Amino acid sequence: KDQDDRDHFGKKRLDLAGPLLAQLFKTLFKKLTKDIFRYMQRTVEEAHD
Amino acid sequence: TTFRFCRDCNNMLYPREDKENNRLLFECRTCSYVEEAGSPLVYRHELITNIGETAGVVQDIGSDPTLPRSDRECPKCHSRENVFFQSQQRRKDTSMVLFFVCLSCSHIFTSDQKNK
Amino acid sequence: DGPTMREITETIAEAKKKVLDVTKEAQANLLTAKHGMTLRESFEDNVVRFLNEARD
Amino acid sequence: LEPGHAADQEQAKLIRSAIEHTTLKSVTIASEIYYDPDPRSTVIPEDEEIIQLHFSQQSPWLLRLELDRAAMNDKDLTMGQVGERIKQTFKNDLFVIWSEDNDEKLIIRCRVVAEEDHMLKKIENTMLENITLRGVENIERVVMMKYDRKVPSPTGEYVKEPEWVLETDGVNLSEVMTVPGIDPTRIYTNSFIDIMEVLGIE
Amino acid sequence: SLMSCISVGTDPMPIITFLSEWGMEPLEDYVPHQSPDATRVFVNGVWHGVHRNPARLMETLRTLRRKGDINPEVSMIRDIREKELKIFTDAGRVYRPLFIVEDDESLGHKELKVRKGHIAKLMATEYQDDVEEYTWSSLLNEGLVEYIDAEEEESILIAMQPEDLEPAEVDPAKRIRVSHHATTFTHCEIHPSMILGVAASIIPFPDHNQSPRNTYQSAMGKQAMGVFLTN
Amino acid sequence: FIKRDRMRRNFLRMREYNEFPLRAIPKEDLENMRTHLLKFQSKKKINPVTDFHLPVRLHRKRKTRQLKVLDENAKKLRFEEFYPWVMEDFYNTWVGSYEAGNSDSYVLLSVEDDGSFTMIPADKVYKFTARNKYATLTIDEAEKRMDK
Amino acid sequence: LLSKVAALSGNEGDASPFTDITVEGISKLLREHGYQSRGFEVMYNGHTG
Amino acid sequence: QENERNISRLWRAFRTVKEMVKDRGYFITQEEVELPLEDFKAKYCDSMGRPQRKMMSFQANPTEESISKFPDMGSLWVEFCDEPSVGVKTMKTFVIHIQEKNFQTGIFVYQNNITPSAMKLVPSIPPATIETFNEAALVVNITHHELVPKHIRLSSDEKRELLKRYRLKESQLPRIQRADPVALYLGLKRGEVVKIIRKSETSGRYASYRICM
Amino acid sequence: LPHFSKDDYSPESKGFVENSYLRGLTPQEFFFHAMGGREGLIDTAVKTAETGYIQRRLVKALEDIMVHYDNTTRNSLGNVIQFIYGEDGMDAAHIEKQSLDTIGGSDAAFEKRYRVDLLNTDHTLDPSLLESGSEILGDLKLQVLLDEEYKQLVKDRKFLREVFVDGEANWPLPVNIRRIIQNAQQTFHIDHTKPSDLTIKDIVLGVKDLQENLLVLRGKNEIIQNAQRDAVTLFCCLLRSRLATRRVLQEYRLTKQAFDWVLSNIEAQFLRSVVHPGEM
Ligand SMILES: [Zn+2]
Ligand SMILES: [Zn+2]
Repeated sequence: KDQDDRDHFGKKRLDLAGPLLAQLFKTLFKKLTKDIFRYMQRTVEEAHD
Repeated sequence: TTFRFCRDCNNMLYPREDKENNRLLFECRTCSYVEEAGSPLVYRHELITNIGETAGVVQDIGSDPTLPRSDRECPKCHSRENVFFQSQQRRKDTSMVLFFVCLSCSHIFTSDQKNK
Repeated sequence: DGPTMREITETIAEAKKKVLDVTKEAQANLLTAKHGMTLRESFEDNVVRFLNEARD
Repeated sequence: LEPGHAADQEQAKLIRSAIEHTTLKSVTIASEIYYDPDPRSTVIPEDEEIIQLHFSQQSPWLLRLELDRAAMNDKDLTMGQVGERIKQTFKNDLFVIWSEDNDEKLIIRCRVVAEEDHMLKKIENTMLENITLRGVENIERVVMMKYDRKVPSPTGEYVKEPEWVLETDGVNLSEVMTVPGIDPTRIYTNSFIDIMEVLGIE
Repeated sequence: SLMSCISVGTDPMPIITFLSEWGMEPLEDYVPHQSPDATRVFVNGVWHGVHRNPARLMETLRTLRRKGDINPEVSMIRDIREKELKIFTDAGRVYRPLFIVEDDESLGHKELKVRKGHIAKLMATEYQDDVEEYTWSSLLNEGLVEYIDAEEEESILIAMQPEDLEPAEVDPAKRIRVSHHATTFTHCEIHPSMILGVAASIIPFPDHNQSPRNTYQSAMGKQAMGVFLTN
Repeated sequence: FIKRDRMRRNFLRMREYNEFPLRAIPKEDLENMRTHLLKFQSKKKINPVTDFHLPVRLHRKRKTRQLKVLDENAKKLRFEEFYPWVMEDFYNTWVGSYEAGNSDSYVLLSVEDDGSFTMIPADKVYKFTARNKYATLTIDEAEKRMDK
Repeated sequence: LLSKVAALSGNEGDASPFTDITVEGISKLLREHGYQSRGFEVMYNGHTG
Repeated sequence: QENERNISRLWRAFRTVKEMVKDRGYFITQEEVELPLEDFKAKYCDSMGRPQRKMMSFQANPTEESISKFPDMGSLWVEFCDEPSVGVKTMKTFVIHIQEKNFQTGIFVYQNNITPSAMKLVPSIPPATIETFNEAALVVNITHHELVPKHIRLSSDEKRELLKRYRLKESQLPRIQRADPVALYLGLKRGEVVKIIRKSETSGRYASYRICM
Repeated sequence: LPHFSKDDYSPESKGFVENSYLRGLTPQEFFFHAMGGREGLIDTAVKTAETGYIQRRLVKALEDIMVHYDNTTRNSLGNVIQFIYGEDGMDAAHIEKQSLDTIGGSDAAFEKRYRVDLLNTDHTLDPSLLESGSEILGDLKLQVLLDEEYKQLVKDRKFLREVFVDGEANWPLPVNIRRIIQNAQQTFHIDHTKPSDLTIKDIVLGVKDLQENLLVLRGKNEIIQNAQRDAVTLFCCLLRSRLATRRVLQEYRLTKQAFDWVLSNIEAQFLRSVVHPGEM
């Protein structure tokens, strides 16, 4: 078999708005979730509100 | 070259010279299993290699639309309906000799008029 | 002009014909490559040769 | 090439034969190893002819190999001069036999005086790669080219004088420079670094 | 290119499920020596097992796509020499539509499935604006036109013009063409011009231009003046 | 030669056998026991456990307020069962491993003395190595030897 | 050229890249309108007439 | 066979040696250089046919013109070596013997390689020096090659004239490196100026000047 | 392309484009031709981007080198690169291709052109060439001069053979001579069929003298004069060939004023052809 061709177009995927916003919105929502958790630790360990 | 495997170890057998009888055996170093050799042959490198030329022949090859068709008749069944393709081994010096594959008897027969 | 056109036409056609023959020969392993050149190298080399000769 | 021989095609072929690097792998179709304990007698029915001729304590293991006759032609070689080379390579530790040019099958067999195989199969590599049969190292694909050369006539105007010239791939300047049968004066390479090394700064 | 589109992708589960029921052997039962000839089967690069009758399998699948049962976007491939059947339901592939040529006919040789009746049934819709609005979705559900990516493009064979290259068998002005000798055409190109992008589309007769003048036009055409929007 | 747009005007102007029954067992037996396939890698075809001799056994071998990370019930239970079983005489030893993909559809058909059958759903499936055949456990020493 | 015909006949031309339209075909159409069939046309200098 | 061919190579190299020695200004006649291979084989090959190098080693004396231009120039001794790899002891012998005969320079040709100790002992007799050449390196005189234009070593007086006339510092001259094959060939030393006449395709004769590093 | 069955090497398949642009291209042709065009745009962008970055290195390395009044070409530090710029000291602006007559031609035809012998009957001038040719005939003083001259030319041919191996007769040199002759002839209306007033001692001593007034390096000493000669060597060899007595009298038929004015100009323009120190 020949060396695999890197430029064969069927092996390249394009990313439109959807996959992009998916990536970015993922890491945003992780950051959000984590922040809510920190707030819970702060209020429960400090018993405020 | 066509080496065997041990029983219940299943591992490959390494050749063992028998100095007592001066004859060749096969040992499995994981156990006591040893059996006799069937040939003095052990190793074959085969630098120049002509095998793999006809590789990839499949029972369904006659259904491939991307393959060209030819009108040359088979030497065996004399059926002129066949599909042809070049040597499957991919190398610089690989010859362009065609391999014609009949659609009746499935036989492989080349186009080379020099050596057959 | 037309007579030139047909003349060009055939002048190409025969070139293709030569190429085709080189093809059949090398398909039959009857071609001998120039030394230092691989078989398929000598094949391409010839085919291109004929072609550029034709265009010219 | 020297001026006297510049016109000859065959002398040229001699020089090409005297430079272009020749390896055993280049001419080797395949090799195979056999267990044949008795040194003189061979199980193989074919080679028995070779046994009969080339004969008239040693390893039970046989190393054997086959050459392309076409390789023996394109690169001019002699089964004898080959076996000469190996004999004067490994000296006496490895016994050697080789088949005749007359044989339609070119055969070469060798043996030696605790896990012997790895040592033998090791030697197999040294054979293919590490044996330079003839010619100068690093050089490949020496091409004969007929080059026209402007040379004065005996009547004094110039005359186009075709002569055989060897183009060369790869560069080792010193040795090629020393090889007899060529003209050391007009020798040339396209890599000036070596020109600098061998012939100096100017 | 104008008719190119990007795949939005679907879920592999229903496909993977569907395979086993039609006789795909699960990977874990595979014994290479004992079943040597079986075609092994990939889905999105994940190898779930094997199948011993890829021919009929691949037919079943292709039939499903053409019924629109499987989302047409899915791209299936059968490599004959390699003994592999690849599938992609993945998103982000690129694919373009084509006509589906069929040997199966009352009359002789192969022909495109689309026929005049469908056509008039379309322009009825267009010129109208009778019922059910026969349109692209319809053409795709009836198995006339099919999407093809670059991967599946390996295994097929395409004819440039339907009525030039489909039928079996000259003024000097017209350009020289190849032959119909290939009898196996699986698919026929809608119209070749669609290989041009938007910029090139505005170029007249781009066939008659040296290529870089097409490129320079593709760039310059972007900066020209002209009415950009009514509002 | 030119592009035809008058298609509005054109389209407007044109338009022996044996029958043995099957039964589902009273689930009480099912409640008592779970059923598991057995498979060997031996390549030694016979391998009946009778041949395996005996005695048979088969057996498995300060923080402030903080965070816990979530997990599933089935996966957690399977993970918590990581001590694999094994079998011996008092020596031949087989070691099994959860197949994990073949739970799937497996229906058992037990052949009883009468041609009728009972059918039990298969719980899991396991694959038994024949382990310690040549009986050299070279361990850390082997790795050190490898460091040669 | 093609435009010059479309101008005269009052039918816009089809420049689509791959078709059966041929230069000779155009030339004939143009000749039918009485201009020289290749689009050359006799012009007079502006300064000296 | 190999014996004969080796004889041939050794002869050609021997020719080269005399050539170089004449170029340095030591007296050797044209015929003496041109002595054919058959004559050489009879002169230094034994009855067995193997050549004798220890018979080949010989003295070189300066030409009268050379003494006139470089008065300081003394006579030269040339040894070959029969040992394939030259021993330090042999080197010592060569060193001593040269100091004994009181030559100004000396030349030692070796077959394959020399022990580093012997190389280290080479700069042990100032002003006298030891030029060390490989047999296989001398097989072909380089200067006969087309691309190498003629070189001339210069007398210090001539030099001081050169620098004064172009108003130069030694550093400002185009420099040539000691390891240069030509430099070795003429046995240049530091601060010694060479002249080069290259045949130009514009001027047709173009002088040039260089100075060893 | 997908439109071809596998292993089709026909030039239609591998991209030969049969139709001319006037006839237009079939699509699988067009696509190929687009591939070729793209290669042409790509490499062009690469070559341009890289070549400029060479232009910068070559500059920055060579920027400091100039030609000092001594005519040595030497960089900032005073390091001598060339002892005479371009080895002949000639500004590349003023130089033209010219034919070297001595290098080419057969032995015989060469001698037939340049050789003049009064004693032998073969090569002697026809007296009607110059007014005094009759009394000139047989005179020893002159025949000796001509001998020296001819030997000079011969030895020059021996030289040029050694310089130019292939013997290309055309090389860039200063001061187009041919045009000078032509200008002179047309200027003074050199009239064929009439005898010249030029003596031979006039000719030879004219040239040999003019050679001394061509200067590049004006220093006075052995070393400089050595260079001065080696600088003008080749150009001289051209000049003698063009002014060879036979060639002068037989062909150009120059008169006294003509030949004089030619010597004057040849030197005049020559001095213009020397590099101006201070040049970068
Ligand atoms: Zn075992
Ligand atoms: Zn058949």
